[PDB]
Amino acid sequence: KLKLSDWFNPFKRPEVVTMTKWKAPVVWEGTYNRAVLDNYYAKQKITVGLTVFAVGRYIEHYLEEFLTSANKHFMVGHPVIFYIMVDDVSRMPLIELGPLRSFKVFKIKPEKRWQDISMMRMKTIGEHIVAHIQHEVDFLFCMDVDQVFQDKFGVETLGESVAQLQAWWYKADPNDFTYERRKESAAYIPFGEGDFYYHAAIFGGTPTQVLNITQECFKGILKDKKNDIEAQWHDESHLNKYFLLNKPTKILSPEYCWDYHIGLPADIKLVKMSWQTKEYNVVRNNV
Ligand SMILES: O=c1ccn([C@@H]2O[C@H](COP(=O)(O)OP(=O)(O)O)[C@@H](O)[C@H]2O)c(=O)[nH]1
Ligand SMILES: OC[C@H]1O[C@@H](O[C@H]2[C@H](O)[C@@H](O)[C@H](O)O[C@@H]2CO)[C@H](O)[C@@H](O)[C@H]1O
Ligand SMILES: [Mn+2]
Repeated sequence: KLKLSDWFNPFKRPEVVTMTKWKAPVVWEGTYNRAVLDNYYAKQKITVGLTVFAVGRYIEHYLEEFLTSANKHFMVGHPVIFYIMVDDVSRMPLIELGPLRSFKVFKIKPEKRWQDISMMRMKTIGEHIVAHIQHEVDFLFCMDVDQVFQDKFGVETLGESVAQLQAWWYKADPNDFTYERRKESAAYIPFGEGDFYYHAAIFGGTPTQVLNITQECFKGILKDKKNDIEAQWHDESHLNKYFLLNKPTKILSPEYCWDYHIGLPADIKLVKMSWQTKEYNVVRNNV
């Protein structure tokens, strides 16, 4: 009972892509009416869930910062449930959560190669969606732990299936995108194809859609393994292959996952989430 024109105005940001050829909106600062959305949603008594993994030193290095900022900026004004996946619960920080925030922690198995830790998330999120998340929330977001919220990340980002535009390529042409280019991988995307380059650090939608996103990405990750090949950018490559075949119903602008190392060009008006500086030497133990 909600139409796009009710809360989305592409004309507010005329200098940037605000609509896809499949009529899906790309939410940029200034184009959305959060107040109209907060009311509409408050009446449906929606609950928004957020999953975040932290295995190894990713725990001590980023979990607290992520959770403290999520608590303060994520879906404010609505019930939110944080789903924390760690390999060692003893090192999990218990920050104080505010109104309408609550959480739960699960201990998971730590995979050997950081590449599998990142890729296994797909299998695990799905298991939890079927087991419980599908019964506790209306929309779900799955994010990387190595980032922090800088401002309101609200209901204007909700949708069937939501994708995030990676900050370094939102202006590049598809043939410049770092898609997997080997036809031997399930993630393969031929030159001449592609809409955008999606970032794996943020994606979401209804539990059902996210269940399908992850199941499909994991089938793809498993297949490559049987074929002795590994996607160039792992799950992101698979995710991009997936969002190609199944266009997202909503796309978030780089303002929702920005990397300050790029600086801050005219297009990024109000950063809502920023990348943590990479510390691979400390947080990773391989390759
Ligand atoms: O040893 C590891 C490798 C990855 N991750 C998780 O997987 C996500 C994606 O990985 P990473 O941050 O290494 O990806 P990048 O954005 O740097 O490609 C991270 O945010 C973490 O939540 C983790 O917990 N432990
Ligand atoms: O290629 C996808 C890959 O990008 C990494 O970020 C790169 C960026 O692509 C590159 O153009 C720039 O020069 O350096 C960045 C590294 O700081 C992401 O970190 C990775 O997660 C993928 O999204
Ligand atoms: Mn990351």
